Amino acid sequence: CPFGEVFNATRFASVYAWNRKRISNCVADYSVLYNSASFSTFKCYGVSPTKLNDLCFTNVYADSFVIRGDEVRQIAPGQTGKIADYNYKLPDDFTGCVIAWNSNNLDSKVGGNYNYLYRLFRKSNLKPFERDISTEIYQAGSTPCNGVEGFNCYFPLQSYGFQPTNGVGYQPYRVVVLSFEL
Amino acid sequence: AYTNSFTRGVYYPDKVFRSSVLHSTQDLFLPFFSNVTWFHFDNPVLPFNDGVYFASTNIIRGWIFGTTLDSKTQSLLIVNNATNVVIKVCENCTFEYVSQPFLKNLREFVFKNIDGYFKIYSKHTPINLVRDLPQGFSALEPLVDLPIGINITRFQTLLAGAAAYYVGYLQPRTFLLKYNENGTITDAVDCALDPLSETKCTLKSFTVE
Amino acid sequence: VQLVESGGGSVQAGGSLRLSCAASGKFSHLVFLGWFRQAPGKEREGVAAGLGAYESGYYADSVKGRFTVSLDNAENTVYLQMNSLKPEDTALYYCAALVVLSRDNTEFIAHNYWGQGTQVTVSS
Ligand SMILES: *[C@@H]1O[C@H](CO)[C@@H](O)[C@H](O)[C@H]1NC(C)=O
Ligand SMILES: *[C@@H]1O[C@H](CO)[C@@H](O)[C@H](O)[C@H]1NC(C)=O
Ligand SMILES: *[C@@H]1O[C@H](CO)[C@@H](O)[C@H](O)[C@H]1NC(C)=O
Ligand SMILES: *[C@@H]1O[C@H](CO)[C@@H](O)[C@H](O)[C@H]1NC(C)=O
Repeated sequence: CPFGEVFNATRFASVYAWNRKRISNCVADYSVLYNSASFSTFKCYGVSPTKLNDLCFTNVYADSFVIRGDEVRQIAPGQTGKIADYNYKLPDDFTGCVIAWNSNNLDSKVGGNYNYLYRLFRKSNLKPFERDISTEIYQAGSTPCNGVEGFNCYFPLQSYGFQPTNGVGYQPYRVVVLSFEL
Repeated sequence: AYTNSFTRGVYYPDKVFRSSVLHSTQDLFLPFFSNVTWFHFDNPVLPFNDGVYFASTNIIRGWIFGTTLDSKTQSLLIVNNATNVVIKVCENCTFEYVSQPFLKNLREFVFKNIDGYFKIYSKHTPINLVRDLPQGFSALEPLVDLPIGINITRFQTLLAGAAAYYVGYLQPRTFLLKYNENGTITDAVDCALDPLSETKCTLKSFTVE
Repeated sequence: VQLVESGGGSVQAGGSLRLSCAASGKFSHLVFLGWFRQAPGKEREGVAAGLGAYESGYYADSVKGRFTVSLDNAENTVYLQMNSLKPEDTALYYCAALVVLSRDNTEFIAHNYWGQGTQVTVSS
């Protein structure tokens, strides 16, 4: 029942403001999952992708965002890269199912889509499931030049840009992280 | 004004059913012989501190939970206004809830709010004479599990000769519940109070030698 | 949810304008990212930022001490003031609005939106 909306939705959230659409109290058949030509990475951790119809699990969370090609392998439990250090952390014990498919027909304009930003610099090293929506300045270098914003301090959000002539490594991949515990 | 809660404030920490076994759990409990404030103007806004033990002897109508109680933040005014109780979290409505009412007696409640869930326990033991908080041990059963998760750090009691209500603060200390044959709790020792009562938690009984 | 800009046209250098980004639709907070300046054939740069809950004025060095933003919570809008116009500031400006439809604490349904485009052509 409850998660046909989170997959086929027109637009998806960006990495800093990750959606956390929460589903409960209907049967989740999973028969439209794991056998579909659209998907590209179905790597469940701590639970097999098979034998998921025959369990019953509670407080299942369904995260969502969009990331580029060579950033799918940073949604693993661990693997501190760029977007797992500051933007989206999956805690070490995870019990989940990262579902990272491909979308280049929907998320690329003629001059490039700019609606899917991310957080490049951040002073804080993150905690698991910790949103960091605040946009305060980063102060690169021990330097008190605060209000100038020219150099030695950075506005942390930065845009991706998705042109359809780009390679496989930088097209956007609409991940969806079904997370559930007992 | 301080009154000494003797041994009260023990709820069922889980949802399973055990029988005649001495379980050892670690959660937020009211400490034994902890100083509880008598409140005989009457209602200053008090902090939360991850859990408070409300206990009053119909004058009490309810409680108001929030951050600063304006139109900016979502409130939580648990009020027993009608013949049934209602719960409003609005200020713009996100949630509401109606159930059987919560209403001499001794009304006890243990509020706790951890990780998006709002838990609330209850008990209704009767008492005639005023030992202010009686010595008898009785458990508490949960009423509802509320997954709303508004960040609450202030609470203030609704109201309507002075009336009494006590509030004692919870702490992360571990207990040792004695479950009975039927499945009820009839006694509990504290694992952090007395150097006698530590030895009852590392010998797994109620008797030492 | 759309976005609406104003304050555009062709105006002589050393004059003044006022840039306004107007929002609509259904939301709950509308936390602003800010104004973004994109020179023609260049990348957009974060000319204006720091408009969250707890914030501070973020202005780039090229317009530092010359342009000012203001938080207008009446329509959840923003006003960018124009002082002492200079053809280096000739750009198609954008406002960046983070909408949020999340009335709960947990289910943070919050897409990310941008505006339309402001034609700012100034010259001496
Ligand atoms: C989205 O639509 C496709 C094609 O109809 C379908 O195969 C897929 O299961 C849908 N996803 C969900 C879960 O809505
Ligand atoms: C109590 O308050 C609720 C709203 O929270 C209202 O719907 C109900 O009618 C009230 N009952 C009375 C009449 O006390
Ligand atoms: C209530 O919701 C509206 C949007 O529907 C919002 O503008 C307002 O700030 C919220 N808070 C109040 C004042 O009730
Ligand atoms: C259990 O309940 C029954 C029926 O109320 C009662 O007769 C019995 O004494 C109870 N036993 C204990 C140990 O509580």
